[PDB]
Amino acid sequence: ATITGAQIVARALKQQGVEHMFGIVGIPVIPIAAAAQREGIKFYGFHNEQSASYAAGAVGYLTGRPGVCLAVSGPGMIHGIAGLANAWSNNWPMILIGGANDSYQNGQGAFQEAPQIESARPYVKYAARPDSIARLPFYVEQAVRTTIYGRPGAAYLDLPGDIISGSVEEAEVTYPGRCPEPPRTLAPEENIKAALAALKTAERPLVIVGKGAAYSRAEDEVRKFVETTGLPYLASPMGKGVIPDDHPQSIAAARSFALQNTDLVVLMGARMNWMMHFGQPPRWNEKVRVIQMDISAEEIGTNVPTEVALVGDAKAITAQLNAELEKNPWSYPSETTWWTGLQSKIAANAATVEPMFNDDSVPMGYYRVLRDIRDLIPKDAIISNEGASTMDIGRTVLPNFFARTRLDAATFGTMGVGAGQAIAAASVHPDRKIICVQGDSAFGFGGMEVETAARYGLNITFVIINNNGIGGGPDELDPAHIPPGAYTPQAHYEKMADVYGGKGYFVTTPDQLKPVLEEAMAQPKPAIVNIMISNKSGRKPQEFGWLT
Amino acid sequence: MATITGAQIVARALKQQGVEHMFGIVGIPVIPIAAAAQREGIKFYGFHNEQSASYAAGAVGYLTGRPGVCLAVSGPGMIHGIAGLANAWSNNWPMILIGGANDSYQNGQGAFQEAPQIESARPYVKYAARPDSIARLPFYVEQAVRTTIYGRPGAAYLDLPGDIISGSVEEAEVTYPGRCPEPPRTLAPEENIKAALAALKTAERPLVIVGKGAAYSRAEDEVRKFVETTGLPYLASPMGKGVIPDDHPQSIAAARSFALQNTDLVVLMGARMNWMMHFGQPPRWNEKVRVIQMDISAEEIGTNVPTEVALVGDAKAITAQLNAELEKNPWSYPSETTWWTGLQSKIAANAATVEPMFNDDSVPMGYYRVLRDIRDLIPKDAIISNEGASTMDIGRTVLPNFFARTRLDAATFGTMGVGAGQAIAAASVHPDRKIICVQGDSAFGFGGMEVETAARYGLNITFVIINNNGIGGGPDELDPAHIPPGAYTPQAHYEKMADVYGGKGYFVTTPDQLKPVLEEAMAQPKPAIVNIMISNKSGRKPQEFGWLTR
Amino acid sequence: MATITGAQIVARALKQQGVEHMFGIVGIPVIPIAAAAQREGIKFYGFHNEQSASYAAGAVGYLTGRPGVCLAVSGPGMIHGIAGLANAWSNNWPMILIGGANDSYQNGQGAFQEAPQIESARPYVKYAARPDSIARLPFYVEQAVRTTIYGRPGAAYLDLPGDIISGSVEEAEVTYPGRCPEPPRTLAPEENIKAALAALKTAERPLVIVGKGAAYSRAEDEVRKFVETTGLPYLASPMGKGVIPDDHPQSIAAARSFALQNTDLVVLMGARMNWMMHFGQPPRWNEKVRVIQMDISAEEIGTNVPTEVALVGDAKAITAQLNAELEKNPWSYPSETTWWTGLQSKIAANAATVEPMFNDDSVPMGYYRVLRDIRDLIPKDAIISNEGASTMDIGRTVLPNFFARTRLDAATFGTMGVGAGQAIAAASVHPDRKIICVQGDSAFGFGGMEVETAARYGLNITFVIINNNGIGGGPDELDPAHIPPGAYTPQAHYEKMADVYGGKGYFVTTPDQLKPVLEEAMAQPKPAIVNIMISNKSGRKPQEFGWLTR
Ligand SMILES: Nc1ncnc2c1ncn2[C@@H]1O[C@H](COP(=O)(O)OP(=O)(O)O)[C@@H](O)[C@H]1O
Ligand SMILES: Nc1ncnc2c1ncn2[C@@H]1O[C@H](COP(=O)(O)OP(=O)(O)O)[C@@H](O)[C@H]1O
Ligand SMILES: Nc1ncnc2c1ncn2[C@@H]1O[C@H](COP(=O)(O)OP(=O)(O)O)[C@@H](O)[C@H]1O
Ligand SMILES: Cc1ncc(C[n+]2csc(CCOP(=O)(O)OP(=O)(O)O)c2C)c(N)n1
Ligand SMILES: Cc1ncc(C[n+]2csc(CCOP(=O)(O)OP(=O)(O)O)c2C)c(N)n1
Ligand SMILES: Cc1ncc(C[n+]2csc(CCOP(=O)(O)OP(=O)(O)O)c2C)c(N)n1
Ligand SMILES: [Ca+2]
Ligand SMILES: [Ca+2]
Ligand SMILES: [Ca+2]
Repeated sequence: ATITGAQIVARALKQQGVEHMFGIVGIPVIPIAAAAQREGIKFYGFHNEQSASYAAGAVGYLTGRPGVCLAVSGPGMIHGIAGLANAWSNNWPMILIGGANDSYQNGQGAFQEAPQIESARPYVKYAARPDSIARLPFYVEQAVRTTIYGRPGAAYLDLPGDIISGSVEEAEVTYPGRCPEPPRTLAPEENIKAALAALKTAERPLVIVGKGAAYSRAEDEVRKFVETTGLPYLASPMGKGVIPDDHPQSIAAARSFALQNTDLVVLMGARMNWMMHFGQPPRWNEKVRVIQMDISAEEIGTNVPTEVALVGDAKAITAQLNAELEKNPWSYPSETTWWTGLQSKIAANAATVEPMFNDDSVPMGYYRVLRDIRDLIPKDAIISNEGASTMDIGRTVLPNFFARTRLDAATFGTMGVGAGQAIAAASVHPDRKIICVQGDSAFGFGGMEVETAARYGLNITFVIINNNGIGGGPDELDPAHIPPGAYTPQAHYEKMADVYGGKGYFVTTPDQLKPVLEEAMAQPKPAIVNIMISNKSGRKPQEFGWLT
Repeated sequence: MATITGAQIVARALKQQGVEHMFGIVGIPVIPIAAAAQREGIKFYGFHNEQSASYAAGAVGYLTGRPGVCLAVSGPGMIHGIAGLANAWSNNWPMILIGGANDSYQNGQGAFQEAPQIESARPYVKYAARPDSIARLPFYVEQAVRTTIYGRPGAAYLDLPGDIISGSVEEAEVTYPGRCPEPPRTLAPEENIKAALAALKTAERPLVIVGKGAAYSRAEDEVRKFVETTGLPYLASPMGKGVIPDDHPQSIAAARSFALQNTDLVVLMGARMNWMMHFGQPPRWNEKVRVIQMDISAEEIGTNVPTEVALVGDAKAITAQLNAELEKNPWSYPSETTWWTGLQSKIAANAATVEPMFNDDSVPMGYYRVLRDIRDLIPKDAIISNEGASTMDIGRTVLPNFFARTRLDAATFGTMGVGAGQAIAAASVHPDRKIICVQGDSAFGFGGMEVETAARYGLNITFVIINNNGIGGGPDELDPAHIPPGAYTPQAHYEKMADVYGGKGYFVTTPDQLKPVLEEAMAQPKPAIVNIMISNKSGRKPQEFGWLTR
Repeated sequence: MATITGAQIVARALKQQGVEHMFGIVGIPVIPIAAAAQREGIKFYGFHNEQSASYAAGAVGYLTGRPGVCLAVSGPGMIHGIAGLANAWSNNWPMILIGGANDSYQNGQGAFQEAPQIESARPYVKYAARPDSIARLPFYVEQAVRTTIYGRPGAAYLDLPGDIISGSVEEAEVTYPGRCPEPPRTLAPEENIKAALAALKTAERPLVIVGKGAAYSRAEDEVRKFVETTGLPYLASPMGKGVIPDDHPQSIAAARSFALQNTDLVVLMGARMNWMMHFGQPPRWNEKVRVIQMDISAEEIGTNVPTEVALVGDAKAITAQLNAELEKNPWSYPSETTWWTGLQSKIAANAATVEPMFNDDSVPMGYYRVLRDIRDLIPKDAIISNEGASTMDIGRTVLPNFFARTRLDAATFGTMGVGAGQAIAAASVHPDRKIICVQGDSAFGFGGMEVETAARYGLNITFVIINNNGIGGGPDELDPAHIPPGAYTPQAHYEKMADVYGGKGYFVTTPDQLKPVLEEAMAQPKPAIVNIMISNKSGRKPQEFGWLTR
């Protein structure tokens, strides 16, 4: 009895916990997608490997197991490099399976012959071309384990066409057991005590909850830590939901004031990178003290020195903090000038955005549109929010009540992930509603994938906030001097719903928002809501821009 | 106010980060770097080839837990140093290669020694960076140092253009980070600690393997207490020798092939299941062997063979967890089992086989007769640089180590060319110790010129060459039309190289010369070279399996 | 029928492709490759370090127009050989590095010397490939050879796993390509030939520069006929020396800085406007200089300075076009111009400055006094391996070359470590010639062990060391607490290294020793080593500009 290399890899992937595969078929990976379906792996055929590679990385973040992207040789694999880099930037587990020309045709100028290993090298923790068919399960298990052990990351498997279509005896093939979950590593006890001792000396302490705690499934231990200590906390863009965004101790409406004045910050799975302004002045105080919790030891002390390094798993380390807090109880006083200054800043920004929510001007503004979107999103729904102002204002206006329920451009600030991450969320959570909120430019990067979501019957609603271009476009286009960031004025993107027989809606006035969004979200097929806004609407004014 | 050059900034930053030694060769454009380093108190060693200097930097990283620094000129100087980057990459040792580069405003012009040096170092480094400006040089130095010692230790590369080295900025606009502290010693979950000890109590033929990862973690005291308390048989890796003294009664080194082939549960303390351990696979292991793996690299867990209990973290801290759990729940392996009896029987058989080889006075001499006098005259706390094939492999079993991190060999990469460089690195780290360099005649040739480097800097090194006329032996006379590829000049008098620097060189052929020559040579104020001729038929003890599993 | 191993296939394919020499060091897994190569008639040279062996392979490529082959073991052996790949990359010389690799079925296991060797060689090679199967080995060998010599010549790398080397296939399923013929000598458009000659007739101060690209193209006869017919002044690049005999009356080598600074039109015959020619930019050139560029690489045209007439193609064929067009439309530069007068005046001034330096009998001696006796005793057709800084730069101007491709120096990459390797390469290519190796004391240390390699293979090489106690000089006594970074042991007796292989070593300090020592040394049946001490204050002739433009 024989078995093909495609049937070996599909059986090895399924045994290693792979349940979702995204990509596009063709020479030579056609039998791999067929064998994947026979093993129970759900395969999603995309319209471009770029979006499919982004969807695989989102699965790794949502599940702790690598999403798999399948691509053909040459240009197909290169399109999927975008997913490798995005998973590399966010430390997400992901595997790109790229076909390759037959091994005995190397050097001949074979069909789509390309240096695919060296192309994937800068963004992968692991890259391998399996030497033989019988050893395929070795490479599948080693790639899966490398993506999820240590600091999570991406891997690339280079499959020549003759390894895929060739056959061996089943008795030759050894299959490793399913890769167990890695051990949740602890921090030394003297560091746990030093972290709590430093918190007792702080006058203006602050907790920052990043998506590292979300990936670590640490939402329970993190909330118990914040509530026991009574510390004010700031959630990162994709860290919101780990603690419900309606929590009384959130200081999200005073973000700039909190970062600028805190004297001790606890980074719970969050990097002091561009998203946190490198922890440097003027966005921070020059003498801010840092307690850093991260599984990557190399990340400790980046840009600003770390006083207490907590290297290890976020859930296990936070469990250490809560256990020591039970032995020596401590909590931050609820009546301090730090709290008074924080709440005073929260009330000032609350009154600033209050009239924006109730502004019925036409063309509409961001806050008026997102208010009706916010009030219709189910509490357990997954939010795919992409764009510039559409994503930034949606970050503050759209709350998350559970961890790992927001997917945005993330660390790499990538446009082109919206529809793919929405499809990834739908595959992981088939019992939930997926709300995709994109800017008009962000929608164009992968707009064809709305047919992909409809083809597989995914419960996704596509909302487009349109201001006629990248950060806005004019109402009329001078055909001689077209602004480089502008698109066709009032482009009817909702008409793309007619491609697959869905319902598209065009919205310009505030009275349409609530009935259109409610009706579109109840459609059996994915609906597209195209909402026009003024090219002059913007976020709440700030002392500092987000790009330091 | 006052200004400062990039070279002086780099030297000051390196000194703040704990760098005391710098090995390399000067030239355009890194001359002021070595000058400023000596001005700061950093001892610079001028080698004869950057290849040997880069190997020395990686050995300093293993011996100290702090990155050894190699300084190389642009182009071919940095490329010569990639060998050391790759060797530190293979052994997970901390080191920094500081390579000069052509002036940035001359890129694309065909500048002097213009080369893609970042991309050349990329496959073997955890961190490669060209500092963008002179003022941010301390940022890159601290980031490189921290990346080499945090997490799984490894190599890094700093690409310094000439204008960044020779240019100047005001001192007021330069910020120096604090000295990078040692990384936290990571613990394993207490459930895994109990699971590892509970698995040991189910094993009928358990085995402990002590690797050089436990040596790098400075975990010798915890590793010894663990093996003594449990009473378990233990095997030392080639550079794991010394963590527990090699004369320990629980060592089964003389029954290595038997222990690996019959153990049912092995505890890997800082050692990989790579080519050295035959991938943990049959026929060298049992196909159902259970593994307790202790490693700082989570990605290493489960390689080749599955791991039953994973102990991810620092060896010293995790071994302290095992010892603490043993004091709470005592247990020890019995001293009277059939496992001990089979191990002791195999030890006595291999001891009887090699016993007459130690006393064979035949000329040309054999490995065991020569290594016997080296073993018995070496200071008990000396540091051994052992390199070659049979010279290193037989020297591994014959020459014992009683302290951790006192043996330096070809290591995981099996590299020829590290012998003299690692001996120089050991001397620079331990100036109060005697360094013994035991190389085969071929391995000595890879970096033989560096004997003058050791003499120039007054290092307490004694060079011993075990010469069989080539790579694994060569004939006594050479056919000019049929010279074997691995042969050298018969009776090559390498000891005459001691006359280059005014040292003494010895030529040994008969056993009556061994003891008086080695005694006088080791007492010389200059590095002596003892060229000992051996038979080209001499080889190691016969084994059922070769060391290279394939 | 009969079977054949991959090693025997590689050796047979290399022999068919014209490979006669193979330099390197054997070991796992490339032992049968060197054995099969010797079985085929390929002469194998066992070096002491692959670094020097890889430099030797590139020198063979320059001397023959056919790729020199370097054989290296897996891991660190191949990484040592990257230095030669980079040197061939910098000089556009054909060479192949054949590096072994671990067994393919052991990838990912931590196999012996497992390393990303393709990616390590990538930045410096035109072609890197791991043969997919044993039967297709001749395909990869011919493709590698052809890629090294077709187009702009360069380096290539072949990654051979151990199982591909030791495995066997039937001979019937192996196809061997024909011997790769020499590439066609490409012509320039006849409109560009006329445009180049018409531009020459408008120049008031024209200059011809002969580079080693014209030497590689075997274009010496056409280049000499071109310069003689036109009567133009010509300057020879460092390794362009010998294309036209250096005693030619039209050479303006003694007025180099004046010629470059005042020429209004230059003809580049196989020479780049890189760091050697100071990028063709002021202050070393006039900002309005016109350029006629002759190069096989179209991408090189117009680098740094614009090219008025582009002559893309083979130097020999294009120079033959210029000579053919000159016979059809005769022209020559007049022998009586102010340009000639200024050049001749500058030559006589520099000759008068260095004339007493040649005759200075002061002790410690100077460069010019020592190089005078080397120049006057060298055989007129000898091949010179000159390496170092001042030793190489002054030796470039003092030691003349009368035949093309008879000087081998640090070349474009300015590499230290090529001296002995290139001397061995020259001897292997020209066994009927005397090879003279003139190195500084520092450059000798980079590959000093290879003197035994030259002696073991009976090569007619004489090693001369110009010793000033370090890199650019060192003190007479060393302060143990303040050793300069570029200093070595004072009065280091490197000549004692000749006693390693039974040769004769000489120590020279006074001028009365120069002539009798050099005469006796060059007549020795074994490679002699002449260690000549010079003053640490001796330097080259004073110049207005330094050689390093920055
Ligand atoms: N299981 C885990 N436990 C702890 N930290 C983790 C874990 N997984 C990833 N991390 C770390 O969390 C950090 C996330 O940083 P970042 O993505 O910048 O957060 P955010 O963007 O939400 O601020 C990464 O540095 C990563 O090393
Ligand atoms: N501080 C540390 N604590 C625990 N393990 C470590 C530490 N530093 C390195 N290691 C691990 O030790 C292992 C050493 O394995 P190896 O070099 O194969 O040892 P040997 O060659 O002696 O068998 C590496 O895999 C490395 O991840
Ligand atoms: N057969 C050939 N015909 C013409 N030009 C060639 C040939 N082979 C190589 N070249 C060119 O000659 C040039 C040599 O330049 P370079 O090495 O800088 O010479 P030098 O160092 O002597 O100035 C290279 O740019 C190369 O492209
Ligand atoms: C791959 C990629 N290409 C380009 C960009 C730059 N970029 C950031 S936001 C954006 C589009 C902004 O327009 P839109 O999404 O419609 O948002 P809004 O106008 O509401 O801000 C672009 C092109 C990017 N981040 N990623
Ligand atoms: C950089 C490098 N080049 C080549 C080799 C191959 N190699 C392994 S051992 C050895 C030399 C063996 O001879 P010697 O050191 O004299 O020891 P002996 O076995 O003869 O005692 C060589 C060249 C290597 N391991 N590393
Ligand atoms: C591979 C490499 N390492 C280092 C250098 C830097 N370098 C240039 S010349 C030189 C040695 C100069 O001394 P020596 O050869 O003795 O000549 P001298 O100038 O003293 O006559 C060195 C180390 C280099 N060019 N290449
Ligand atoms: Ca927009
Ligand atoms: Ca030997
Ligand atoms: Ca010198």
